[PDB]
Amino acid sequence: GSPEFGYWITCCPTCDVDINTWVPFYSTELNKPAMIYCSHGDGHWVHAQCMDLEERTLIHLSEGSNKYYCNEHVQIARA
Amino acid sequence: GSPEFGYWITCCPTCDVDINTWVPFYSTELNKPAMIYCSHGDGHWVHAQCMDLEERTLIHLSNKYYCNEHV
Amino acid sequence: GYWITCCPTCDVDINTWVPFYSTELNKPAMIYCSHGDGHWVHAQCMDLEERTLIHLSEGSNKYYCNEHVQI
Amino acid sequence: ARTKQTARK
Amino acid sequence: ARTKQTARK
Ligand SMILES: [Zn+2]
Ligand SMILES: [Zn+2]
Ligand SMILES: [Zn+2]
Ligand SMILES: [Zn+2]
Ligand SMILES: [Zn+2]
Ligand SMILES: [Zn+2]
Repeated sequence: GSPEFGYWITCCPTCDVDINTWVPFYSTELNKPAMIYCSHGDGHWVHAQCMDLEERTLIHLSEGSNKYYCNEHVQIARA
Repeated sequence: GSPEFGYWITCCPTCDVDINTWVPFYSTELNKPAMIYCSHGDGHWVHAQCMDLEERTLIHLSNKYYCNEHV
Repeated sequence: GYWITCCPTCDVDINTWVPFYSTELNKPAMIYCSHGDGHWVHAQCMDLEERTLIHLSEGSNKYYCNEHVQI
Repeated sequence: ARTKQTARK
Repeated sequence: ARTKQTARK
């Protein structure tokens, strides 16, 4: 694994991903879980599955140029 | 302390901290603002300057604390 | 903190500075080095090409100045 | 939004 | 990484 590469990490308090039990879920995955970037604070990456993102929602987010805030931070008054 | 996602979040509705303009205020501020933890539930980190805390109070608090928005 | 001598080879000087990156106007772009307590350096002094600077600003990846990159 | 492992295969 | 004056004019 090695967390320094960013994939095999605990992305959030409810993070399920573990290289020992992970299996591909999205049609675009091979040996690594799809991840999306949250722009909260200094930023961080979270697994798409941990965010409960449906494939077309995930792919839709990646084709656009919008920022994304994870389920943990999206409701923090971001003024 | 060390907040999980940095020192540059807008801690409150009044948050005055901008990374491009932030200058040392407390007799201790090097490259990041001083923060304290409000224990109201989830608990969030807030800037000491934004809570208009005077240094002696800041230093002193470092039981539990609650930001201006929660007391 | 803008007009500091950020490293032994620092070329940013308040009596001679001019915009270099397309995002600069009256102030020099800076990036935060996460070494030890941390410290700020002028991006130009690190010889960072603009796109590298921008990518660093849009990500959560840590940065270490040319002096501290090695452990 | 930036993403990883989301490219068409 | 956190930066300064990297904002797009
Ligand atoms: Zn996860
Ligand atoms: Zn987040
Ligand atoms: Zn604040
Ligand atoms: Zn509070
Ligand atoms: Zn310099
Ligand atoms: Zn350094």
